[PDB]
Amino acid sequence: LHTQVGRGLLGAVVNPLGEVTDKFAVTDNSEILYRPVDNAPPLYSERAAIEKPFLTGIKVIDSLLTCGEGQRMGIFASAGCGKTFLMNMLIEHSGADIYVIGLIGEEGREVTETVDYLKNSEKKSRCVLVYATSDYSSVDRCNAAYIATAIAEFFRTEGHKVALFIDSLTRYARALRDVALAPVSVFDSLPRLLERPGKLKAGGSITAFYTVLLEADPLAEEVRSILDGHIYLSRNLAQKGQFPAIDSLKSISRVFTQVVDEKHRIMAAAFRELLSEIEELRTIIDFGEYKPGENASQDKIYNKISVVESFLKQDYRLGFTYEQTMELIGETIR
Repeated sequence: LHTQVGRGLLGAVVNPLGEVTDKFAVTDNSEILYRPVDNAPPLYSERAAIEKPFLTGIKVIDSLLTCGEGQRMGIFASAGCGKTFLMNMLIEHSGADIYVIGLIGEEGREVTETVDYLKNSEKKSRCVLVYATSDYSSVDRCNAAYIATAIAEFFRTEGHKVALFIDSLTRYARALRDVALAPVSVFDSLPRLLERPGKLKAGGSITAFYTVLLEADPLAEEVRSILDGHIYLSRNLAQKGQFPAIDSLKSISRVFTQVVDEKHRIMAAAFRELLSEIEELRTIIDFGEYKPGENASQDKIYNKISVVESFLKQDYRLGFTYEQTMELIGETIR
């Protein structure tokens, strides 16, 4: 009900009891304070309107699904669509002040995969990991989300630009449903948990990414109406070699037009229509109706398939600045 916070947790691996059990980085600071894991969300008068972009360094996101500082973004995918690998990119290529990762419960060794990555990450001294594994009880798996959120909330109060990762909301809901078997329902602690991120007028911001495991869950329909948008990673795009396997046409950022300017909006609108006509031509090709020289309009969209796919794909080890992204999407568009 109370947990450790502070800069002394940077580089530490904390378990569902709030105790540091491992370290992926050692830092000068030893600041350790104590705050409750349950605290009230900011009143509407304390939240600032989302108006500044949270750049991720990922071309498809920053151009067509631009995030904002304080936004809550869902990541919907069926295992395995590289949802952990996209989060690694989001940590590695963004420019947040502090990253807080909460792994809700797994078998066990996947947690070590993340601590092994963090041990070799360039963001090691700006990261805190909270975990809960399948051995831990359903109450402990729930507390992992609140500890990760409370740790992120302290850094926001200090004025930091914080990025929070909860993986996953799916398995949090599993444990949360298990707790319900044991005015207030257990079930409705889910929306209160996701209401805490945001940019505060008197402090920093918490940009939160929640993962949802798919195989069209009822929970997916519940959470997608709560968040400020969602990123959909298509099974099919993954098997055809497109990484990140993000389907831009079924993903949205509801703060998109508040966080990008007008020439960006125009280029994104022109690119979305190009993508839609590309997908519409694919089905014509599979139907065996496409013949070169038949339709000059179809021929032009066909000759842009390669330039569009090259813009969409991205090496997981490479990040792009916003200027580079808008420069590349313009060459794809004209």
